Amino acid sequence: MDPEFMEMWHEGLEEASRLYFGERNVKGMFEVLEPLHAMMERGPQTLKETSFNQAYGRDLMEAQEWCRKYMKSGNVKDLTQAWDLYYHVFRRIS
Amino acid sequence: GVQVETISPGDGRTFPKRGQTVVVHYTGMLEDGKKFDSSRDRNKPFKFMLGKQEVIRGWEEGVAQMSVGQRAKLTISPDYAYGATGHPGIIPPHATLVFDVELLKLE
Ligand SMILES: O=C1[C@@H]2CCC[C@H]([C@@H](/C=C/c3ccccc3Cl)CN1Cc1ccccn1)N2S(=O)(=O)c1cc(Cl)cc(Cl)c1
Ligand SMILES: [Ca+2]
Ligand SMILES: [Ca+2]
Ligand SMILES: [Ca+2]
Ligand SMILES: [Ca+2]
Repeated sequence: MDPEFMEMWHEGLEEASRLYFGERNVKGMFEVLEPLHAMMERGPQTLKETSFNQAYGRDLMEAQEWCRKYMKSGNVKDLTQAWDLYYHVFRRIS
Repeated sequence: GVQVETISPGDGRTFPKRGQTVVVHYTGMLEDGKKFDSSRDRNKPFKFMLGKQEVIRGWEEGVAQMSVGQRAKLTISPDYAYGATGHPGIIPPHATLVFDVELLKLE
């Protein structure tokens, strides 16, 4: 598990969750997370980066998909799906 | 664990079964009484499929004890909720949760 990918998602999700649940700011939540997702797209490199991707990468990609869906739907059920995935990862990297 | 304390009884006959979609209205509060979320504030009944562990353990076990129409208070220890981790932005570590739950229907 790449320490830097772990750290950036740990801190990122802490911030995104504060903005969403605490400050009622869904745009702010999406803005913090978008560059973390883009960082995953650039694809692994270390052995540890690859290990991170195998454990969490598909779950993270799907969480972004649910967010994107929320952007068209406005249905909180979609945003819940996203958080289910984000929290699944968060809990394992903490 | 979870304690279920009835406020208003259900029909005593129709209980959630594995694989059913359970439809509820709820309000969640921390042990101190601060509301953190409520389906009633958005006028949107909350749904989950029993047995999928899509919701915290206290819900899975507590709501399964309810019958249709029932309204109850669920008191959920951290280990049956978000545990040592909490959920960032909303549920602190080691939080006891208290929910008011109304089982509206099964689909
Ligand atoms: O198990 C629950 C419990 C019990 C059923 C109803 C909601 C569920 C509702 C979440 C929700 C509602 C509206 C908007 C956003 C979310 Cl996440 C959440 N879950 C499953 C779950 C999904 C995703 C992440 C964490 N936990 N709770 S909750 O009230 O403890 C809750 C509410 C919110 Cl607004 C966020 C969290 Cl993390 C938990
Ligand atoms: Ca998978
Ligand atoms: Ca999956
Ligand atoms: Ca949902
Ligand atoms: Ca859960």
